[PDB]
Amino acid sequence: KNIESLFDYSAGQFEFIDHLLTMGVGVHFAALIFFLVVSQFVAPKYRIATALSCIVMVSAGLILNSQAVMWTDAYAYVDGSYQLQDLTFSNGYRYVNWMATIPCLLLQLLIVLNLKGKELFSTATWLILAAWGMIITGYVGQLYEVDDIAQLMIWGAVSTAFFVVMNWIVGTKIFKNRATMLGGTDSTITKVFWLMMFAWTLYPIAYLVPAFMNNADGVVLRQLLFTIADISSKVIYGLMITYIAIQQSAAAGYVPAQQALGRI
Ligand SMILES: *C\C=C(C)/C=C/C=C(C)/C=C/C1=C(C)CCCC1(C)C
Ligand SMILES: CCCCCCCC/C=C\CCCCCCCC(=O)O
Ligand SMILES: CCCCCCCC/C=C\CCCCCCCC(=O)O
Ligand SMILES: [Cl-]
Ligand SMILES: [Cl-]
Repeated sequence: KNIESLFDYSAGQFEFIDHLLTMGVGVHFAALIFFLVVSQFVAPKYRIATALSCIVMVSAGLILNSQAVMWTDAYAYVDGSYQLQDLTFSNGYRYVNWMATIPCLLLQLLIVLNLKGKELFSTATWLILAAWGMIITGYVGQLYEVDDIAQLMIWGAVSTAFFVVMNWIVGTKIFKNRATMLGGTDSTITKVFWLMMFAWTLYPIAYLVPAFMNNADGVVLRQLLFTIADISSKVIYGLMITYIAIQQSAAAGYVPAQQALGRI
C-alpha cells in the first residue's frame, strides 16, 4: 500500500536511498553527542531543553537506522534492478516517532520561552494533542497513498487543519513570552519559529508525492524531502534551541555558560 512497494529500483536510486538513510543516522547520533557535552553549559533552569534534543536525536536516529536496515532487507538486485523480496519497506515508523519526537521539540521551545507553572503544562498539552492529532490523521491518510488518493487528500486535509492550529498556538506563545527572554534571545526565538515553519511544511509536500509523481523517482524525492525535513526540524532546530538555552543561562549568571560563550 506504500508507494515504495510498487517499483523496481534502478541500482542508483536504491543506493541513493540507502545513503540518505545512513547519513541521517550519522548526523543525529553526532549532534546527540554534542548536545550531551554542552549540557553542562546550561543552567539547571534550562538543562532539560538540551536533554530533550538528545532524546530526539536518538529517537530520530534509531528510526532512521531501522529504516536503513529495513531498506536493504526488503530489496535484492534481481535481473537488473532492486526488487522487493518477502519483507517490505514503509514510512510508518517515521510517523510513530513523530508521535514521539514532536512533543520533545515543543517542550524545549516552550522551555526556553521561560514558561513556568500551569501555563507551560497547559500549553504543552494543547500542542501535543494538536500535534498528535496531526500525526495520527496523516498516518491514516498515508495508508491510502496507493489505493485511494482521494482519502490521502481528505485525511491530508484534516491533518493540515491540525497543523495550522498548532502553529497558531506556538507563535502566540512566542510573541508574548519573547518579552521575558534574556541575551538578545527574544530576536533568535522568532527565527526559531520561521525555521520550524519551513522545515515542518516539507513534510506535507512529502506526503503528496503519490498524487503527482507515482513513480520510482518519486520514492527518492520523498526520501530526499524527509531527509532535509528531518535535518532541519530536528538537528538544526535543536542547535538553535541549544543556542538560546546557553545564552540566557549566561545572562542569568550561570558561570559555566558565560565561560562557554566567552571562549568565542
Ligand atoms: C520530527 C518533527 C517533525 C516536526 C515532523 C513533522 C511532520 C509534520 C509537521 C507533518 C504534517 C503532515 C501534514 C500536515 C499532513 C499530511 C500528514 C503529515 C503528518 C505529514
Ligand atoms: C556514517 C554516516 C556518513 C556521514 C558522515 C557524517 C559526518 C557528520 C558530520 C557533522 C555532523 C552534522 C552536525 C554538525 C555538528 C554539530 C556540532 C556543531 O556544529 O555545533
Ligand atoms: C540541509 C539539509 C541537507 C541534507 C543533505 C541531502 C544531500 C543530497 C545531495 C545532493 C543531491 C544531488 C545528487 C543527485 C541524486 C542522483 C539521483 C539518482 O541516482 O537517480
Ligand atoms: Cl537555574
Ligand atoms: Cl523522530
